[PDB]
Amino acid sequence: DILLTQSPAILSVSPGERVSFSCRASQSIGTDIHWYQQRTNGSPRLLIKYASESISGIPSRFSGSGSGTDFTLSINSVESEDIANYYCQQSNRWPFTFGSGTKLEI
Amino acid sequence: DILLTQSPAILSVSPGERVSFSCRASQSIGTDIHWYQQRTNGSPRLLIKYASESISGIPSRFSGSGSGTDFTLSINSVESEDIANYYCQQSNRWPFTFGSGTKLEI
Amino acid sequence: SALHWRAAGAATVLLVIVLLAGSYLAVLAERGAPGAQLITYPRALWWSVETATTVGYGDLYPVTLWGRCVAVVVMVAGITSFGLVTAALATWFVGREQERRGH
Amino acid sequence: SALHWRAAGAATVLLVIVLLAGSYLAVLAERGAPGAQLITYPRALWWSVETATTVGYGDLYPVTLWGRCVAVVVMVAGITSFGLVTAALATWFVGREQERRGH
Amino acid sequence: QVQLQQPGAELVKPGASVKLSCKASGYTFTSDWIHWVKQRPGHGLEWIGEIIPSYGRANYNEKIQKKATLTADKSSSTAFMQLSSLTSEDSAVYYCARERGDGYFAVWGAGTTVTVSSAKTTPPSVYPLAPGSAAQTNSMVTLGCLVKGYFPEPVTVTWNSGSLSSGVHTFPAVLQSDLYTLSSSVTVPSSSWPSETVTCNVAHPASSTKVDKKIVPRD
Ligand SMILES: CCCCCCCCCO
Ligand SMILES: CCCCCCCCCO
Ligand SMILES: [K+]
Ligand SMILES: [K+]
Ligand SMILES: [K+]
Ligand SMILES: [K+]
Repeated sequence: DILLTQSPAILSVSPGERVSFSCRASQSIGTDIHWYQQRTNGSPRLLIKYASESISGIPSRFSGSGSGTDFTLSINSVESEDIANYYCQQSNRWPFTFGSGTKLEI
Repeated sequence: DILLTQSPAILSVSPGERVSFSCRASQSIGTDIHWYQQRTNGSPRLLIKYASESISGIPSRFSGSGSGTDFTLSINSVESEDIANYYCQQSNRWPFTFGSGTKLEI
Repeated sequence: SALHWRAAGAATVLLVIVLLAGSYLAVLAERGAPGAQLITYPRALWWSVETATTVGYGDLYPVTLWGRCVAVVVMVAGITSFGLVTAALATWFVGREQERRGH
Repeated sequence: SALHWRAAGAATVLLVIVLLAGSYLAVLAERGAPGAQLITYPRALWWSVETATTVGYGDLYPVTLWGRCVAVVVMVAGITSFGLVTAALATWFVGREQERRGH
Repeated sequence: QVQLQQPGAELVKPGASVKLSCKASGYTFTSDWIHWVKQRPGHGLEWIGEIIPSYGRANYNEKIQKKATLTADKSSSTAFMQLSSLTSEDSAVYYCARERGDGYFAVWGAGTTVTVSSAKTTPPSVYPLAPGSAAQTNSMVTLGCLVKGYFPEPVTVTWNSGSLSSGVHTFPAVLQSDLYTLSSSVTVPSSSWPSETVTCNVAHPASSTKVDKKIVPRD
């Protein structure tokens, strides 16, 4: 099964600064990676699909890039509401798997 | 996306000596590698295409080799005019990417 | 409309049905098998087409028994359908040549 | 010239047109998709040929929706064109055999 | 002839936008793609995006914040890159390059230096640098020209309209009080000067100015 590594587990940034979350797959998965945001006591919410596709309703601030084994979720100018845990998930091979998550700290 | 690693960043050679620049791709890219020379305050100039193909106008002194993930740009008998920054670039997969460059010092 | 043209049309419609059904069934058969890649519908439809045309790039393919049985149905349906179009074209040329000969 | 020979010739010319157009369009459809390899014209033409003949080595192939639609057009054009040549050959043999029988 | 022509410089106030141009000549094919590459001072080459003039479609580097919008005018064979809402992070040399659809950049433009600053444009003052009366000359003599108080970068300095290239050193500019200053050095056989004239030509793209200064021995 595909292992998704998210490191560092915690990312500290200053307000308005650009931030990048990392996701590395144990094997090549093309662009079959999706990102979710989960705030304290909230349910996961889809942010980006297929590595870089925008989801309607999500601030333009969010963007994704990468293909193969290395992926990145970026936030241009972070703000308080972005404080949460971020998870990547792959759908290239069965079974779907989740990364261990990265917390954004401001 | 394909990462192109050029190490060392600086190469020191004596006049008339043969020199070899290194370019390693994060994954196999066949022979889809191209080399450019950029002198101080100048624009990039194509030296070698598809890993080893000569470009008309470029001194015979320049040659390239390699395939897969490891490539080399060689200069037989370096001379002052060769002082510049050298970059590799791949076109095997989208998007095209550039190596970080190696400076030749005599 | 002559038989060969009607049969050709019918074969096309049946092929499209097999491609859609094959795509649905391939995902059903492959999910649950560790390592399988033919597990989402959009690429499964693409897979069904490149299988029916017998191109078979190798970018996607079934690893389970049932997925492979589905693949065989897709293959046979594609070969038979394109073969029937060829047969219809031959019949058309044969008919035209007979005429050109006064028959 | 009889119909089947003219149709065969026409099919060949049309196939060459589809290969060139398919090569151009495949690059247009694939650049912009991270990881795609069908992105330069020379190899895209090679890809179009091995697709139209249904060989499909797997060295190159489309990953996007539009690139895949282009591929399907190339596949169908190739199969139909070679199928039409077969149909023309059959018509030729049929005509010759009728003669050999005195008809 | 120059295949890709780009303007020398563009000064942009923070937050404003600018539209860079790239005029192409030479053979043109339906398979040509025009690329744009960004290079910050002292750093490497960064791919920005590409556009195919024959169709008008453009693709962009996903790894970086999108600052550019690419367009192309077929009738004038010109490609454009609109950079919007710029900050000092956007200050750099922006090259355009042509690819024949086969993966490599056959040719590059000279590049456009974009400076994002609130400061105002200022043409340079060109002063002569001739030896003092007590300087002993060898078989060679060194002359030069001082170019100060200009903004923004860059300036191009040539000697005798370019006919004099050997023995020439142009030093990197230094920034002080919102103004740049640099000098250029030229060495010729001591016997040829002043008999044979030596003049430096200073071009400042940003101000659309180009001045000449003949170097003659001191009074
Ligand atoms: C054509 C083969 C039958 C359809 C696939 C059935 C899959 C059942 C679950 O494994
Ligand atoms: C045959 C499918 C249409 C041609 C390809 C169009 C690509 C548009 C850009 O994505
Ligand atoms: K095949
Ligand atoms: K394969
Ligand atoms: K393989
Ligand atoms: K086949």
